[PDB]
Amino acid sequence: WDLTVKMLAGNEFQVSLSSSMSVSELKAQITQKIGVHAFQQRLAVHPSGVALQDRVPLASQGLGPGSTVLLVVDKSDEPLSILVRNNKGRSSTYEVRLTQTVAHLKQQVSGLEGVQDDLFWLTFEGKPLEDQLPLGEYGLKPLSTVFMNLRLR
Amino acid sequence: WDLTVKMLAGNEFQVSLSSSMSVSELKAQITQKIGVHAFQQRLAVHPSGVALQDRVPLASQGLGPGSTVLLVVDKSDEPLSILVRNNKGRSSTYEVRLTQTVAHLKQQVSGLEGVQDDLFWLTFEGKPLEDQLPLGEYGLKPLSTVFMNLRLR
Amino acid sequence: QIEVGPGATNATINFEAGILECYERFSWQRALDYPGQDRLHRLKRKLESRIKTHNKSEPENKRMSLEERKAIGVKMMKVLLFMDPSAGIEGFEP
Amino acid sequence: QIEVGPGATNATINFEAGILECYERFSWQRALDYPGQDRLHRLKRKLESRIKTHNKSEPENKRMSLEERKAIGVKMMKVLLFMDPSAGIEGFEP
Repeated sequence: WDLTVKMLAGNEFQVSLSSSMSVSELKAQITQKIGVHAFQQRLAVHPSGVALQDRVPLASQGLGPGSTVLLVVDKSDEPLSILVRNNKGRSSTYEVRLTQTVAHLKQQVSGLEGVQDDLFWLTFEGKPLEDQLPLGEYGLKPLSTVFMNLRLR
Repeated sequence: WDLTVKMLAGNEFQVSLSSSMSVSELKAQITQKIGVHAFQQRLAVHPSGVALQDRVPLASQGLGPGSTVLLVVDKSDEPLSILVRNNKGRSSTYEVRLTQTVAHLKQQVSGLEGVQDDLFWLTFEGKPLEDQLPLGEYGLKPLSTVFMNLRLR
Repeated sequence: QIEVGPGATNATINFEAGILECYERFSWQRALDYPGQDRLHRLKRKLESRIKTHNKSEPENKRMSLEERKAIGVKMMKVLLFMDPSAGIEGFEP
Repeated sequence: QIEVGPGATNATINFEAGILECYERFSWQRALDYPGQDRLHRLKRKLESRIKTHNKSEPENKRMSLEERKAIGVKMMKVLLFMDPSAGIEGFEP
């Protein structure tokens, strides 16, 4: 596929897709092309205006080759506090921004806890956080609790 | 009754009402107090935000002494064309603004038709138009047709 | 300092026509102070000339008046305020 | 030339904080031209000092920061754009 992305000024660009591609892959390509984090993208089908559905195949929601989606970018990025609970069950508070990468948070937790950052990983609502992704990818909210998990050696 | 009217800046004023008063009477008082035509007033109950209902007694929609309504004023007043059809069935086109009074339109129709303005009255959707009221009170729309009615002597 | 292309010129003209509309509507509430009313009048004057200038570079069929551009501008602002394309689909189509 | 009272001062500060928010959101789309970005930066600087000045006359509990006032401003603009109190009830309560 090749898909048209239309922004508020009316400017357009193209993104290369496929039949097995999900909204997540679509947003990834958009980040590739314009440098906006996936969690900051607000997308809808043109010109129906229907929001894109995260769990549903692009092809199952009226998109195909030549289609156009509308993009609005939401760069609101005020600080919030979250908690990271260590192996001993002590929670500590961290001021973060959702645009900050997981690797960035790990550096903060590493300093506070005294554990090298290669010796733990973080989880939220069960799933592991990937170093290179922004915190906002994971839908962290004010006072959300992330879990520190120690790498055994 | 005495009712509080709250506007967008947060400023408030009072209007004197009664149990048998309708939304129309309420809007009339507001025009008395601030000089804004009834058709330009957008009103809602504070703080529920519910719009006021034209056909329903104030008391039947959660208003009483001490209550507060929110007012937004809509002064949009672009020209539109309407039609006035004479006694012979000829329609003529008039550019008007909804803030213009019925008496104002009658002067226009009077000039065009050659009939003294005290020798006819206008009707729209069956009801007679009152000289001192703005056209907007009657919900005239683009290309609406008003009827000229000749006063017999 | 955000890098933008040509036609951020057009879009900004349209956006600020919407801004003017908001000032004008705000003024109807008797809430816009005197310096604010001065800002409104100046925006409208700069906008009208900017539109004039800009329409000279545009192709005949796409030279829009201030009145036409306020409508696009309002659409844009709805999109922005709700951060939702649905709020003014026509905003993307200038 | 519309006659307004005191506290059109406060309301206009709040309204224009909302205006600033719109400019900022518009800028995220890469649609605000360079003169426009200059207008944004200047609004924010004049606003911050105006807020400073204004907060000195206000009673302690009602001296709000720019961030707090943008929220009221956005509420106001929703009301204006839809010409409907329902769109931002809190807009009437500054």
